[PDB]
Amino acid sequence: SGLNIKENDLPGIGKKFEIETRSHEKMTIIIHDDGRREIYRFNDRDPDELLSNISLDDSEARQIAAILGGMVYKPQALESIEMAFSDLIIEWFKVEKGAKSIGRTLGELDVRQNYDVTVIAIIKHNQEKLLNPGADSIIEENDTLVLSGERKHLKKLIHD
Amino acid sequence: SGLNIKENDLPGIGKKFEIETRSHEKMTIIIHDDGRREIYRFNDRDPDELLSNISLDDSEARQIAAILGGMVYKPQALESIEMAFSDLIIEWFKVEKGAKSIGRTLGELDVRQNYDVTVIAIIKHNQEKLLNPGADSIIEENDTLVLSGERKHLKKLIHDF
Ligand SMILES: Nc1ncnc2c1ncn2[C@@H]1O[C@@H]2COP(=O)(O)O[C@H]3[C@@H](O)[C@H](n4cnc5c(N)ncnc54)O[C@@H]3COP(=O)(O)O[C@H]2[C@H]1O
Ligand SMILES: [Ca+2]
Repeated sequence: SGLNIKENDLPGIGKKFEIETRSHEKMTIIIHDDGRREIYRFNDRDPDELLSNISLDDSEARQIAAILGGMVYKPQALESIEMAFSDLIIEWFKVEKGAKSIGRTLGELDVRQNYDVTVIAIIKHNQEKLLNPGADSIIEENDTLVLSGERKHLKKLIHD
Repeated sequence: SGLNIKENDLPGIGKKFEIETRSHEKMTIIIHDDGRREIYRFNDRDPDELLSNISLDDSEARQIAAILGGMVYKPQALESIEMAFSDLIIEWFKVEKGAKSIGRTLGELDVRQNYDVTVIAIIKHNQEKLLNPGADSIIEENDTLVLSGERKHLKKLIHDF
C-alpha cells in the first residue's frame, strides 16, 4: 500500500527518485532541470539488470502523469482522496436534485471565503473539465465539483 | 504534445490508454475503477513483445504521477508551461525589487477577478510552498507566484504588477 521513495540531489543536474512498490518492483525517475525525464525499471531481485527505460520531454511527462494520476479518467469508485504526507483532501461531489447551490455562482456561495474550500475544477454533464473556476461560474444540476481543502471544512460545505 | 494517445473503454474494469512517444516508444496504462493501475512497456518495433510491467494502487499511482509531473521537484530551468490536456498556461513569476504588488494581498490586488489569472501556489525565496493561496495571502519581496491562465491575461498581469 505504501511506497518507499529515496530522493537524492544531482547537483546542477536535477533530482533522482528511487521508488520501490508494494509489489516489490523498482522504478527510478530522473528529473533534469531542462525538463527531460528519464525513467528506469529494474529487476526486483537484481537491480543491476535494467528491464526497460524511457526518455520523455517535459510535455510528454506531464501528459503521462495526468493519465496515471487520474486527471484524465478518474476511477469511478473513488469519491475522495488523501494526499500522502498531507491532510489535504480532494473530493468529487455531484450536485443532486434540489441542492441550494443549483443555479448559483461560486462568488454568491463565497465557497473559499466562507468555507476555506477551493473549487479546483468543474465537470459538466458533457464531461468537459473547467479548470480553476472563478466567481461567475454557475453551479448546475449533475455538475461534479472538484473540491480541495480540510475534511472538517469539506463536510461543512457539503452539509450546507 | 508529441504523444499519440488512444483511449478505449474496458467494461467492468475501467479504461485503457495506449501511448506512443515522439521517439516511437510505447506504453499502455490500464486504469481500474477501483483505483488500481497497471503500466506495460512494449518493444517499439513489435507491440507484442513486453519489456516490463508494474502494478500500482491509487495512492502509489498518484505519488508517482506527482513526481513525474514536476509537482515534487520542479525542473529549475522552466519558466512556463502549456498545461497538459488544456489550453491554459502555468507561469512561474518572481516578484523582484520595487514591485508595486509587494505587501499587498491577493484579495486587494484582486488577481483572479481583475486579470482572470489564478495564483495556484506561492513559493517563498527559501523553496517553501503554499498550495491554493487565498485572498489574505500577502505577496512578499522574493516570492515566486505560480500563475495559471491564458497567455494574453498572464502578460497583462505581469506588466501591470
Ligand atoms: N488563488 C488566487 N489567485 C488569484 N486571485 C485570488 C486567489 N484567491 C483570491 N483571489 C482574489 O481575491 C478575491 C477575494 O477572494 P475570496 O476567497 O475572499 O472570495 C471569493 C470566493 O469566496 C469565491 N470564489 C471564487 N472562485 C472560487 C473558487 N475557484 N473556489 C472557491 N471559491 C471561489 O468568490 C469570491 C470572489 O472571487 P473573485 O475571483 O471575484 O475575487 C477574489 C480574487 O480576485
Ligand atoms: Ca464575497
